[PDB]
Amino acid sequence: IEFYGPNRAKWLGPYSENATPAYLTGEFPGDYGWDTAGLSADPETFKRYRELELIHARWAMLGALGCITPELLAKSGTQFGEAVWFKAGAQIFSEGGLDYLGNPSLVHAQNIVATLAVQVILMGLVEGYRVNGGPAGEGLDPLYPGESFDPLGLADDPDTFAELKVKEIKNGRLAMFSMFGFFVQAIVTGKGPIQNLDDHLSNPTVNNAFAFATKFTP
Amino acid sequence: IEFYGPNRAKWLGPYSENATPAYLTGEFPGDYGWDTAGLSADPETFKRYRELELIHARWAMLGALGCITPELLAKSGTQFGEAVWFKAGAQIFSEGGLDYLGNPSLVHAQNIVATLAVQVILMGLVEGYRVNGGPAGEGLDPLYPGESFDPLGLADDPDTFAELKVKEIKNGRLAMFSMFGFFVQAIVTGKGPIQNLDDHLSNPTVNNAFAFATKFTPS
Amino acid sequence: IEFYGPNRAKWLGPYSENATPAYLTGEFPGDYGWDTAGLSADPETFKRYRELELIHARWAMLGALGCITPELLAKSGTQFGEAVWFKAGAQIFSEGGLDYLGNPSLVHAQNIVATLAVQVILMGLVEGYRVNGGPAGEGLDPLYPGESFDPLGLADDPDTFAELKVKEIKNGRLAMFSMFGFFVQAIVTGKGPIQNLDDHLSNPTVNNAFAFATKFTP
Amino acid sequence: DALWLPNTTRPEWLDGSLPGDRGFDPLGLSKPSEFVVIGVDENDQNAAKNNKGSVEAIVQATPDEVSSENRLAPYSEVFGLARFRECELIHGRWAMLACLGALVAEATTGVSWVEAGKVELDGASYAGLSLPFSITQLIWIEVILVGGAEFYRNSETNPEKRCYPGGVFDPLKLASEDEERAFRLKTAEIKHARLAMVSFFGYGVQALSTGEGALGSLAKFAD
Amino acid sequence: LVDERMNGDGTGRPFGVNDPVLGWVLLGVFGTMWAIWFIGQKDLGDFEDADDGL
Amino acid sequence: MLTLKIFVYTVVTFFVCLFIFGFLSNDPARNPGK
Ligand code: CHL
Ligand code: CHL
Ligand code: CHL
Ligand code: CLA
Ligand code: CLA
Ligand SMILES: CC1=C[C@H](O)CC(C)(C)[C@H]1/C=C/C(C)=C/C=C/C(C)=C/C=C/C=C(C)/C=C/C=C(C)/C=C/C1=C(C)C[C@H](O)CC1(C)C
Ligand SMILES: CC1=C[C@H](O)CC(C)(C)[C@H]1/C=C/C(C)=C/C=C/C(C)=C/C=C/C=C(C)/C=C/C=C(C)/C=C/C1=C(C)C[C@H](O)CC1(C)C
Repeated sequence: IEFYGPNRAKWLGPYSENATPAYLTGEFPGDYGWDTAGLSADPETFKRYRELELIHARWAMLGALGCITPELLAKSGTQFGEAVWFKAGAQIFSEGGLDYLGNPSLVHAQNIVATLAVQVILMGLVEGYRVNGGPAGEGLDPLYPGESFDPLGLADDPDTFAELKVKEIKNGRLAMFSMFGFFVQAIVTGKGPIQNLDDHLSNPTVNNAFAFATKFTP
Repeated sequence: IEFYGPNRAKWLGPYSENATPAYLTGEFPGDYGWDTAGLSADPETFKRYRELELIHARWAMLGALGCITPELLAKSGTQFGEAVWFKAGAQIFSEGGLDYLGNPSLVHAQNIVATLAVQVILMGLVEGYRVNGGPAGEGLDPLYPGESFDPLGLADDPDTFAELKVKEIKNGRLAMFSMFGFFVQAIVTGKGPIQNLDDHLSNPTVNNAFAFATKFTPS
Repeated sequence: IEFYGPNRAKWLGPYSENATPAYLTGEFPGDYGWDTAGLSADPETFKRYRELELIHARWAMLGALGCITPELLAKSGTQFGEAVWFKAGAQIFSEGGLDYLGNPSLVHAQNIVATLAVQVILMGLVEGYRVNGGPAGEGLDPLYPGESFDPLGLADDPDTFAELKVKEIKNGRLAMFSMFGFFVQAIVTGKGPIQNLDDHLSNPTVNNAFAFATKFTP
Repeated sequence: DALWLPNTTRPEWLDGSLPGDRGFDPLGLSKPSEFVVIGVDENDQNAAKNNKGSVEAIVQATPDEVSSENRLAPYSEVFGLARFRECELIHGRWAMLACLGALVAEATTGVSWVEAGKVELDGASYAGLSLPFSITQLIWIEVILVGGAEFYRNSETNPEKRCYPGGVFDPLKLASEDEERAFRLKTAEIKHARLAMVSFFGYGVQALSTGEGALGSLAKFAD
Repeated sequence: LVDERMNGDGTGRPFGVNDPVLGWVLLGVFGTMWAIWFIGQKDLGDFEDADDGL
Repeated sequence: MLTLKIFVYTVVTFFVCLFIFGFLSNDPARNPGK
């Protein structure tokens, strides 16, 4: 298998130390060898870092798609109040509460501390269930459970599921790096990201990033 | 209940998290399993993390009460000037030096770089003493020499001594988690924390935190 | 067992002198040893006081929840006339009868002596059944039957069943103390208890309890 | 012991193993009676002298109430306990939900189950909260969801579990794994079902008697 | 004006698209057909160098 | 007319996508072969 083994696609091509680090040689998806700081020399530390990285990845995908979708929909044909994920949170305070999708006949949400309380309760439930195992599946694998919340059932074969592991991790690392890009653009330009894309495609040589290079001057 | 051993009070209640870090198995005060990052697999590193946690806990204890108390006293029955600890470093530059308790009849220390020099010399000496011992009792435990530090001496009985360790560390954890809160309140609203508590008891349902949310909007 | 046994938690805990009145060492739920007057040194008298206390508890829970409910429903979405158990008895003589649930379309009851007679007959039958046990439930246990009026029947595991006995007794003592609080508040302030709690949340420092301290002067 | 006719002639095919069994057949609609099978006549008009059916031909096809797999008519006969128990339970559960829902809707909103459609096609006001839907989309969503539910409930092959399914999803509290406790719960459920079906029939007769609301009729009753 | 009409002649818009509602349908058909094809990829010939030519 | 125009684009793009993903779906091997 090309993706993991003694001959995987390492993180610098021919320049990846001519050797892996001695504490990881394949056997897990997404292994390229980039641990140059050496923070995961102990195997339980390394297992905790996988168990943290995969959850950050699976949150970063949804955090990316939820920060793309309203800038598409409101600029195309709908109304939101504000679609940019700066002011997506400030829609409760605005005029009559948060109209989901811009429709004062569905949710029409007010009472922000009540929404906070519902979030705290339900996320405590699911983040306890992910650790111990509760309803709709007994806790058997902390990262790859594979039970009745996976209805289509693609993880039956070992090899195709072993490839889909690497697909999930590659999309995860990309989603994390993109969300870091969203956050730094949000700090610097103060505009929406798809708005930044439409501003960059008009004049790529002068609206690049270097126009915003003297903002943080002492 | 049972403070350390097999039956310690692990968090999440019913959600008993039974993939616990198997190297934290009692024997030390405050074992609930915060190695989700797993940063303490090596025993010497874990020992240094206790040796740093307890010092941070005790310094946060000593720093918290001095940041609560003078605003209370200036509200109740004294007057100080800038009671809130923002310009606590600026009250020396206010006139010529700080008057403790609001009384211009004590030291009134000028020469702030000389006071810095005295503080640097004394703290360098005591932190050099704390590492490898010296006078005021030679150190055998780095976490608690305690011999010259106890004019009362309640450290006799081992079970009550372990329970005092547990109470000490829980109070220190609360002190650190409160000092982080005072730092965040200081950054956000720039007021006194007791003034913030007075504002919240005046208006709980509207002036909660979310009115102070659109302040750091970048544009 | 932390709850009852040789090492239960008594009415003074660490200060419990290692001594109750020595004629009782556990064996029943709710035992802390607080018979300071020694009112139950005889064992049959002690049994009668259990048989009386459990009935007062099981009525006290229902009385507490019935006193709590209608002010909450009147606050939420209804009107009841006077939704407070001061004048809930006087709601019969209102205009045309007692309209249950604030609705003059259902029961609309009059004829208080007839309602009293129905209450007397039905309570005589069910209290006699509670004494001896006839048909529709045979008399087998004085306090804890576990029969066809107990559909779930959690008396299978005996230790958890004793734990539920302890829970019922703790809720019973709480319900009795709360109902005595409701009675004393009803004597003093002449207002509903939720309205009193609203007054105290409006003004804790002046409307605490000592505002009504100069009331019963000679 | 507690029959509808207390110590009289009981029907032969009713014993008491079923929970709500009180020996109730004046009609005998659940009878085990057989079916005389008559073959096909000589419908071959190539030759002369065609004939007719066959009188007392077959051994009359001893009736069975075993549930098959065919999605159209699974039980293969209608007159039997292995259909009638399920029909009574499903009708009773729908009648319980409907009889509770009519009273709660009349108590909250003030509109009958009769006149609820006239006030809900113009505005989808669940207790006056103005849902965005319209009647066509309601019919689409209702048909597809209740159809998926019915096609998923017919798939079970156990004749016990086609009305008493058990397992994990529907018995959330697992209070029916006992013998006598579950028998008491079934014989309570069947009596509450028999009450609710008759009272929804009474709702229908009150609706026939020139309008009602199950409390609008009481507002008519008011004096 | 007198009447109502799209006025799409002579505009010069990509794919003749006027509404973004009209624009989404292109991707909404193309992606689902691509997804059905990419699922159907299971029962086809995938290979290293088993090429179909001279 | 827009209700018609969505439908026309839907049918046209359905048939064109069926065409393209037909010819990508292993065409020159569904012959009598050798
Ligand atoms: C160690 C604790 C300590 C901290 C956190 C501070 C910080 C402060 N000093 Mg102070 N000092 C401290 C001890 C000492 N100071 C001084 C001498 C002075 C002078 C002369 C002055 C100050 C002033 C200030 C204030 C700056 C206003 C500001 O920027 O708000 C922004 C900060 C916040 C809103 C909250 C803090 C956020 C963050 C958590 C800061 C903490 C950073 C690190 C965690 C601490 C570093 C750890 C180690 C290296 C010390 C602020 C209260 C000035 C002042 O009073 O003007 C208003 C001033 O003129 N200090 C001496 C004697 C040498 C100290 C002895 O240890
Ligand atoms: C030899 C001189 C020496 C001095 C001046 C200090 C002084 C200090 N140590 Mg330290 N230590 C010294 C040696 C050692 N220490 C330690 C281990 C520790 C620990 C773990 C800690 C300290 C802490 C402290 C601080 C507060 C403790 C205190 O006095 O109040 C408590 C004690 C009393 C109130 C007893 C009363 C003392 C009595 C009246 C006589 C005092 C005479 C002094 C000349 C007066 C100065 C003391 C006052 C003003 C603070 C202070 C900086 C604490 C700290 O950093 O705070 C966050 C802390 O946690 N030390 C060891 C290893 C066992 C030492 C061995 O040489
Ligand atoms: C370790 C210390 C400890 C202390 C101090 C107490 C305290 C008490 N517990 Mg207790 N408990 C303690 C440990 C524990 N308790 C409990 C669980 C319980 C329970 C279930 C109960 C108690 C009860 C009691 C009371 C028993 C004595 C009594 O009847 O008061 C009598 C003395 C007074 C009431 C003081 C009266 C004076 C007051 C100032 C009057 C106010 C002035 C008015 C203005 C006067 C009015 C004017 C006139 C003219 C009308 C007492 C208040 C009992 C209780 O609370 O009954 C009420 C009880 O049922 N405890 C547990 C867990 C198992 C403990 C574990 O450590
Ligand atoms: C939540 C962050 C996070 C964490 C914990 C991990 C964890 C891990 N990664 Mg990983 N990774 C991440 C994000 C993360 N990844 C992202 C965003 C990318 C895309 C750039 C990658 C790309 C990547 C490659 C290519 C490889 C790994 C590998 C590994 C494993 C060993 C390396 C190690 O000890 O990491 C420990 C990491 C941390 C403790 C995170 C520290 C986070 C703090 C905030 C510092 C980060 C500051 C940052 C560098 C500043 C710039 C940010 C910007 C570049 C986005 C370990 C399981 C190796 C492996 O075998 O894969 C399993 C490997 O070859 N990672
Ligand atoms: C209906 C009232 C009632 C009765 C009959 C009992 C009966 C009993 N309790 Mg009990 N209890 C009650 C209410 C009652 N409890 C309430 C409300 C509380 C919570 C405060 C408790 C808390 C309690 C504890 C903690 C313990 C008992 C125990 C006992 C048992 C032995 C003690 C005894 O001889 O009591 C006989 C009781 C009476 C003769 C009732 C006297 C009532 C007098 C006549 C009037 C009281 C008026 C009052 C003083 C006015 C102010 C009210 C104020 C106290 C709130 C006995 C079975 C012990 C036990 O083993 O539990 C089973 C024990 O340790 N009780
Ligand atoms: C490996 C290694 C190795 C060596 O040795 C060393 C070193 C270098 C250190 C390392 C590296 C590292 C790194 C790179 C890291 C990074 C990370 C990240 C960035 C993540 C993210 C991550 C990210 C993430 C999760 C994100 C998430 C997000 C989210 C949820 C979002 C949400 C949201 C939304 C939807 C929208 C709305 O309106 C709002 C909000 C709320 C906003
Ligand atoms: C143990 C001991 C020991 C030592 O040694 C001595 C001594 C101290 C003496 C003792 C003690 C005792 C005690 C504590 C007692 C208490 C009691 C009580 C309180 C009761 C109540 C009790 C109480 C109770 C039951 C109550 C009940 C209630 C009820 C039913 C109610 C009802 C109602 C309602 C619903 C409402 C409406 O509208 C009306 C009515 C009709 C009104």
